[PDB]
Amino acid sequence: TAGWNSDPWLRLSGNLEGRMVYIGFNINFVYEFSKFLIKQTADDGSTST
Amino acid sequence: KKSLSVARSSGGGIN
Amino acid sequence: KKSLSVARSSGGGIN
Amino acid sequence: RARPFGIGRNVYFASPRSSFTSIHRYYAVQDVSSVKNAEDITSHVPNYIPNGVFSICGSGTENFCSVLSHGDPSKIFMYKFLYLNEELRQQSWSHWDFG
Repeated sequence: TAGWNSDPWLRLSGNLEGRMVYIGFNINFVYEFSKFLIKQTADDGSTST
Repeated sequence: KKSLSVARSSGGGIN
Repeated sequence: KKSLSVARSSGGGIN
Repeated sequence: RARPFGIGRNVYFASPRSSFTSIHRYYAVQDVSSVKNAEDITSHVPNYIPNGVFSICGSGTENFCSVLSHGDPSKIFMYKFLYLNEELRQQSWSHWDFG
């Protein structure tokens, strides 16, 4: 709650001394779709709904 | 099934 | 026989 | 603040508005011998990149242009594009966030 600086410890269960580990911060991937509406095009590439 | 709107890119200015 | 999807090359940017 | 950035045949630069920065692509008009033009590549996202653009960069190999703005320092705004036969086949505007 205070942040990582206040408690900069990662407690891993068991004895992991001498083991190589990979630490990172989760990447928040976001993609919001456009609303699933009917799409039409004219003779050219112009779109319409 | 009722007909769809014709896709009109149309334009501007004087016609 | 239901109708097929119209082949739309479409585009990008502002419309 | 941001030096125009040249990728391939195009030069990308920022034109600030009151609240959000418009990014434009400087290019040569195809038909005319000596007419150049600027195209707003943020026309469909005019309120996306906040004012304060200080870095314009990107990769020719990866085909993207990246914009850094101090209005939203946490984001790297990414312009992904593809060119086939002198045509913009891809125009992708998004941002990357790291915290």
